[PDB]
Amino acid sequence: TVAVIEGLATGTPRRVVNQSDAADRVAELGQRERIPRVYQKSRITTRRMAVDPLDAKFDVFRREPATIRDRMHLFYEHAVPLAVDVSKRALAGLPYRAAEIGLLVLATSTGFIAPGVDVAIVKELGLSPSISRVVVNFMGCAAAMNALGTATNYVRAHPAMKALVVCIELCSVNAVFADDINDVVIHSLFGDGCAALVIGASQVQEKLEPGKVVVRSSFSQLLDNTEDGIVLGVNHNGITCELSENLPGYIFSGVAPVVTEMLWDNGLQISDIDLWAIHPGGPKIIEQSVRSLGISAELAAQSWDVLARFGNMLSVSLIFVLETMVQQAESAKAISTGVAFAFGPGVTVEGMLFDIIRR
Amino acid sequence: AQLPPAPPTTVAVIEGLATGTPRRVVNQSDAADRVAELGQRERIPRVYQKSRITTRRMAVDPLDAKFDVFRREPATIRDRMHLFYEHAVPLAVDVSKRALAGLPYRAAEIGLLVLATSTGFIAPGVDVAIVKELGLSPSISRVVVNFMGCAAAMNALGTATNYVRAHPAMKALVVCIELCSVNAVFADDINDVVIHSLFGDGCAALVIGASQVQEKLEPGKVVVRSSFSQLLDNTEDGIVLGVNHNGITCELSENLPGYIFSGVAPVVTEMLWDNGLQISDIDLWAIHPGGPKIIEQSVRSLGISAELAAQSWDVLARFGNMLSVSLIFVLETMVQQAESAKAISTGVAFAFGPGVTVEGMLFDIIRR
Ligand SMILES: CCCCCCCCCCCCCC(=O)O
Ligand SMILES: CCCCCCCCCCCCCC(=O)O
Repeated sequence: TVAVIEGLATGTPRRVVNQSDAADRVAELGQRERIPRVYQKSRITTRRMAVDPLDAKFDVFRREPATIRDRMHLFYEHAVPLAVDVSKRALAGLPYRAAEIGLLVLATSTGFIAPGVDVAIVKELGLSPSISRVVVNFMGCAAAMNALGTATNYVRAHPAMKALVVCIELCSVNAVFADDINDVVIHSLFGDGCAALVIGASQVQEKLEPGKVVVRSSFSQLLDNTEDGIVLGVNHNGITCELSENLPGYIFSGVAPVVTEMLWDNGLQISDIDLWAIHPGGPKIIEQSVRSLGISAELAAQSWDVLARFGNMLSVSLIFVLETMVQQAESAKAISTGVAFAFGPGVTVEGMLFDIIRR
Repeated sequence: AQLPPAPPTTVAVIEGLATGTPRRVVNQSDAADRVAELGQRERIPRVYQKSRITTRRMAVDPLDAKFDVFRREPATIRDRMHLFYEHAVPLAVDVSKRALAGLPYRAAEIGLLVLATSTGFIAPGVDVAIVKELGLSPSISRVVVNFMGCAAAMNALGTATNYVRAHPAMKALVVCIELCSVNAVFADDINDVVIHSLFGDGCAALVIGASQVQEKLEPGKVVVRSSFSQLLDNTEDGIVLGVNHNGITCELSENLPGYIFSGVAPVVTEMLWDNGLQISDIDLWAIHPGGPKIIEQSVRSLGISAELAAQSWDVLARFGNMLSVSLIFVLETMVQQAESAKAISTGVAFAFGPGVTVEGMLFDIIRR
């Protein structure tokens, strides 16, 4: 039996924020020379935001302390609509009736409330009240893989059932514009987004149709001594992320050994891979991932594009890249083989081997 | 023939189970008096003698001289999550070890670690520390389940269940850790006073594995026969969880017990029917001991003898409500002492999660 991504959709809040403008706007808020620098190296052109953190209204609110609760409600306010629309689209193409969707996995690291977006999706879409649900929080930029794994196991355990995977990330809702350098960095890289996957099980013999993605092998790797690499926390005025200057190096030395072993277990080499869905969390995250594998820089083309158009949307980013690859073939071969990976908190390398069926 | 692939035919079994809580024992009577000290504080004594709780454990002493200066300050949420991590790690590492202690499973055999909580939230969390502390494989699969409340042990267990049945050679480790004492605030409203009189601290872990139906399992093993979930119509306001500047909180509706009463019977009855059973066939009712009103209505809904809820009352009296952890404390008591002489006791366990979802399972405890 094989696990398949039979449906996929992505969405984003309508508001388009221009980095060139964001830079100017944020700078206005001494050593304001820095801001223009960090926004130039971001390699981001635009990112979507559910909320304009620099809006005259949110400005007063932003400067206030003890506002996480209000911010979590804001998260819910804007997340529900987006996740519903993106989930509806992920299913729009399949015939599956509500009774065939037995699991809903919701992943987020930017909002905490119960009942949450998962409950809203079940009611809004008309899914079974008896559908299984799991909410994956604080697994960061790599959550889509942890989520997909849960759906993969589910579907393999219940071959006649389908799973819905929804990743929602609304960073704009936690904007604070603090003084430190790390805060200035994430505020220049993070964006808003949503994506959903419809997973199913299929016989090996079944001839799948074009566009379908077979999840061949998933993998995880807690990297020794890198715990300070990616930190997530909850502050009185919002959720934060604290990236370590050592992260890109942790990435340079951690990606290659992991990927190489996993491929070898599948009789493949790095030079055999057609697609490299590298998590576009930032110029250096991509930069060092490519350097670790020693592959051509162009192989990360799809990853840079996503970063350029949406910035880092956390767990969502990886699925946008996958969509790009499902939409635009990189060769004329039937079936393209790719590898996807992103990085989680304890600094865990998370990924999968996958096949995109071209014809 | 594009039919669906054949389903795994193995059954998930809880092969290891451990329980644990911080060492500090808080006496409910003393708690009432000490909280009462914080016009007409008559409100405290009532909302305490009606709790049906004798003791509960706490990693932190909320009324301690130190914390009473920190307890009243705003914007302390970040420090409280660090407080959570500091106390959660030692306790979770210890309980996880106790659950694996008797099994011959080598580290490479444990392929999944599910961690559930609704009282923490931190970057590398408790899950990472467990793998490092117990020397689990760096490549183990991990899933963190937050804010699914009092019924999270079921969502977590279901995840381990699918994993194990999909990969029959591996085992899964489930860990529920709840540290309420870390979020103590002592606000004015009844809901807050009520929560602070009911919530306690605790930890529990399960070791899951796949088993072939003809295998003669040994006494104490628990077979997870069937699981179920049910979102109850128009009950969103029943169990509300949120994050405040001074800590995580839970807001319960006056209508909750009414949602429980009319929600339990229909779901439990439908699920048992799927397994050729009725409510009267069941030995053991592991009802989530969230509080007197929750146990109360669950039993009425089922139309069963109050004595069939002894295990649940016992846990509530000795530990208070430890959220996701409580259901597992309940299961351990049923394991340690048979309720009848029949070989193989059949039971149903269930708890309530936000949105108000009935979460539960049908199970078998092998006596001989
Ligand atoms: C789990 C980590 C959450 C990090 C949230 C960071 C929120 C601030 C950055 C995103 C919004 C930027 C808005 C702007 O600067 O124009
Ligand atoms: C996810 C729900 C979190 C609820 C946290 C409630 C914290 C206050 C109650 C627990 C501490 C009680 C301390 C006491 O009064 O003795």
